[PDB]
Amino acid sequence: GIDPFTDPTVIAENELLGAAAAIEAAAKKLEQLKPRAKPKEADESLNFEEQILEAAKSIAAATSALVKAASAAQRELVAQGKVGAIPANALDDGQWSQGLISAARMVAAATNNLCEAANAAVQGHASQEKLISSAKQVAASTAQLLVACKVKADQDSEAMKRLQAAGNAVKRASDNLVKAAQKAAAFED
Repeated sequence: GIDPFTDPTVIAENELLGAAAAIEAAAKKLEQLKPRAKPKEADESLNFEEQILEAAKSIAAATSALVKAASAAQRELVAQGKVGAIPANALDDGQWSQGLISAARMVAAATNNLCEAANAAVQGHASQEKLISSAKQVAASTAQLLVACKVKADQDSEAMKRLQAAGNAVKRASDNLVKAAQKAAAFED
């Protein structure tokens, strides 16, 4: 945090928190989404908006937990001094830091775009193509953020334990979101 050398790895932590805040804000907007649910004569199998609402939050919660876990795993390496958390060796860590940082903005954008895709779905503009495509991008981008943490960090670390599970949840939730999107689409095969 407040280190006397502004180590590049710590610089990344700040960026990860910034990304987290951005994701959690989208997650917040996700909770502000009112589904097409009214006490009227609408007995259909179309609770799509709700099935998306839950899963959007499942991603939102998992994604935010993931980026915070990345920061955690990274920070563990910083505290121990096993990553390159020294400006004099920043040539090595800086490329890991920027790699993690860029990947985080990748997951941030992907997960944010999914928020926009879900935003349409909940409100009535059901776009299975947009939703599924973005979900696969979310899962791929976000789960790859774990791959970046697999670099430098050890997998059996508890910070990584939480990290791995959170990233897995993104893929799992995105799958479910895809599955649910398929329900609101007519693909007779």
